Amino acid sequence: KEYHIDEEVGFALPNPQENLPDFYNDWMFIAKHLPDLIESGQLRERVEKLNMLSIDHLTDHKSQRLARLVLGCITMAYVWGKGHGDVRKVLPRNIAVPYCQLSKKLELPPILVYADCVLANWKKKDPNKPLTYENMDVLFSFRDGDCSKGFFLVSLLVEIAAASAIKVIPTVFKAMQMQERDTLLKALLEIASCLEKALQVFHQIHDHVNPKAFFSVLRIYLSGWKGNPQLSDGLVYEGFWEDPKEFAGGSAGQSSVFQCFDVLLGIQQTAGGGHAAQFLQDMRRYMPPAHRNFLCSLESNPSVREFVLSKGDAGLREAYDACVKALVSLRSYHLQIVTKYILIPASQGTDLMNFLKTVRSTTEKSLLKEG
Amino acid sequence: SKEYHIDEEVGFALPNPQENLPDFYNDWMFIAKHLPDLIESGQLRERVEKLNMLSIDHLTDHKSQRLARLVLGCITMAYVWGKGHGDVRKVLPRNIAVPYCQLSKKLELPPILVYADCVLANWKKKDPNKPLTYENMDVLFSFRDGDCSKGFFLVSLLVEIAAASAIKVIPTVFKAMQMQERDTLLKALLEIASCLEKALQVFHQIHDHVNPKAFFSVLRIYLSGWKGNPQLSDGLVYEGFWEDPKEFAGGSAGQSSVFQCFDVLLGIQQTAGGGHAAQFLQDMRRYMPPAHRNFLCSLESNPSVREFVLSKGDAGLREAYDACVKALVSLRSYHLQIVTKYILIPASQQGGTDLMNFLKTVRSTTEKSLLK
Ligand code: HEM
Ligand code: HEM
Ligand SMILES: Nc1ccc(Cl)cc1-c1cn[nH]n1
Ligand SMILES: Nc1ccc(Cl)cc1-c1cn[nH]n1
Ligand SMILES: Nc1ccc(Cl)cc1-c1cn[nH]n1
Ligand SMILES: Nc1ccc(Cl)cc1-c1cn[nH]n1
Repeated sequence: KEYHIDEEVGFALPNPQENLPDFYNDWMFIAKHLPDLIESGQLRERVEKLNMLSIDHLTDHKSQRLARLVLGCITMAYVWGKGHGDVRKVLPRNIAVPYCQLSKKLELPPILVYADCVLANWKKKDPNKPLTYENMDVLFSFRDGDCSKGFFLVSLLVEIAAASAIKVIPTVFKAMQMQERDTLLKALLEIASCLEKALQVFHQIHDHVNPKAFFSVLRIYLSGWKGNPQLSDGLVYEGFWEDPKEFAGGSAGQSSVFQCFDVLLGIQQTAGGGHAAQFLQDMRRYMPPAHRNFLCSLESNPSVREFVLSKGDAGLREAYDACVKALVSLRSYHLQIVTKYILIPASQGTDLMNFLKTVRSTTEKSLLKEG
Repeated sequence: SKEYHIDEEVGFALPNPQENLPDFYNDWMFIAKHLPDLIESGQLRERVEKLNMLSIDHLTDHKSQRLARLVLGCITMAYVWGKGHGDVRKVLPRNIAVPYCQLSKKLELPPILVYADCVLANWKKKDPNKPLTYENMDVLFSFRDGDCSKGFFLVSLLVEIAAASAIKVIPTVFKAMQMQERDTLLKALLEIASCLEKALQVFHQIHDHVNPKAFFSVLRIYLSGWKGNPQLSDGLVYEGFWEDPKEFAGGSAGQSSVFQCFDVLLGIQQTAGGGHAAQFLQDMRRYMPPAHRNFLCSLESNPSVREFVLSKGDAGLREAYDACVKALVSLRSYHLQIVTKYILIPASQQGGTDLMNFLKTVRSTTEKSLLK
């Protein structure tokens, strides 16, 4: 179904647009040269000299997504500046207005989001070679040596690997309805295979992302203004709203591949009123609309977990457990990554580690056997 | 409409709910059916505390699990709030806390009284051979004598039913857009506007059967929850189920999918943005039966009726669309007048000006969707 889920790249926007119309060259210059303009203290001056351009000449969807990315990166650069506390609390009206206009048109909040800086922020080097890190580049970066190419592209390659399991999801629910046991068993093993491949793709992050680079540079420009003391009241989108609005910074929780497998397998991540559930439910507000619809429509289907629990079928239970264990392997490896890239650099705060352990614990206790 | 538990006659209301539980649950039912006297005489909390822990497994069909949730939910409200004078109980006894919490998880609902409980599953006909009018209806449970719970619960129900007759027209709208049937779509939109206009007239009856001071001082107290409530800043302890207390919001008509589905269908992005109103309405979807929030999800997964109408240069289609938007504005404007009379004026005779601004942002979002 057309939930904007390509069968090759999944939730990624397939072959994103690299260039806006010439009408938007003033946007594209500031975005193309964010590291240079920030380095010379010229960025904020160039943003404030902008005319208010109409979003009307952004016709197709892909050009609209590129413009959201361009404006999202400029906004983060304008707000955070050089990244050392010199912050602006008011977004100039000539960029705040078209940004908020395009954001509402695409049902996304006016802040840089995972679907912007990952799913719409890549290109093939050679269009006839496959989707490998060596054949890929990002379209925009914040500062030189911020390892944004490593962080964005590795996340994208993990997402693409997991995406090949999504084309199998309708086979699951059809087989449950048709009571096709062998079909369902094959589908589950195939999903666990793709999730286990995504873990191997995840290993690449040590080669392309440096802990100091991420923690002190890249993490700053991805921060938001919701519960942030630096902007305690939010950001004023001058010309579009009178009062400052709070919005959360980017997070892979805004990726719908990384929530749908919990939904598919009956792992109740968003159930209840806890903080982990509320966070994962909130980050859904930051996904493209087609991605929100894919999640809640999965929750409308009969439970895969209930079906397998009722069949007395060891093969079926082992295949279901294979998928759940792959999620556990992913989130356990993820806690290793967070230790290396946030915990040990902040030693030279742990609500974070409690949240990640809560989400993993919920996944592990969904296992049918083990223990 | 799919198996989203849509009755075509009463909509999202539960068709003729069950009145009596298995005799295995007479201890629950005697308490719930006698809350007015048990509370006023001061027997209630003691009787709740001396209850035996009953099991849930003897509640088979959906209609009975729902009747039990309504039973335990009212008992919970009565125990927590007592005589409604500020004496609050912050621990729910395990013998009632854990059957409630179990049955709540089985129904994918939070363990607190909800709109689907005290409205959609809290009614009966007097004469089964007569229509669904107020005179021929009654509720199954109340809190206190003179709390006006019959008028409040039933008028809300009759409005939902009047609006729900438009739901059977929703499939016609999306098929008309897909088949490119301009005349069918225009007829369907006008029909939807008709049901919302009729629902506003049903709304008028609220003044006949609900009294301001009785609602503000009595009924509103028992419907209150424990989420951001200073009287239970940390929530309620469901003894023997969760070690820690849990916060859960009070009952609200925003917990009915009928009252949010027309914003969805028309493209009023009420849950969009980060404001208080958008966050409240999205959170209240977790307090809906799963079939109801599946239905809302299904509507959101359809092509935009608003984008379709805007792209056709058809003044007839735009005016039919605007008629549906106007009816929602009318309902919410009349609703603001109700809140003034039933909350604001009584409260000034014992701040909550954020309350009117909250409702006004929702009405304003509706007005801003008019095409011309
Ligand atoms: C330098 C590397 C990374 C760091 C420092 C990091 C940091 C974090 C943190 C702190 C959280 C907790 C929620 C929050 O506060 O935002 C989180 C959650 C999450 N992260 Fe990352 N992350 C990294 C890499 C990745 C990658 C590459 C992916 C996927 C390709 C990923 C997937 C997720 C997901 C899905 C969540 C939501 C929790 C869950 O579903 O388990 N992380 N991450
Ligand atoms: C004495 C009568 C009433 C009072 C005092 C009242 C009060 C309120 C209040 C205070 C809110 C704000 C949300 C909250 O704080 O919970 C609200 C919202 C709402 N009310 Fe009621 N209400 C009354 C009757 C009704 C009835 C009969 C309906 C039947 C449909 C209704 C439908 C709604 C809806 C749908 C909302 C959500 C906001 C929106 O969608 O615009 N109200 N009401
Ligand atoms: N991989 C990511 C890519 C982009 C953005 Cl904005 C966030 C993340 C992320 C991963 N884990 N937490 N956030
Ligand atoms: N929750 C996830 C679901 C799917 C995939 Cl492929 C990865 C993750 C993940 C990665 N890091 N933390 N969680
Ligand atoms: N009509 C209602 C019926 C029942 C309950 Cl629990 C709440 C409401 C309501 C009205 N306005 N906001 N909520
Ligand atoms: N949002 C609504 C949607 C449908 C109907 Cl029938 C009524 C309302 C309503 C009533 N009062 N406030 N909102």
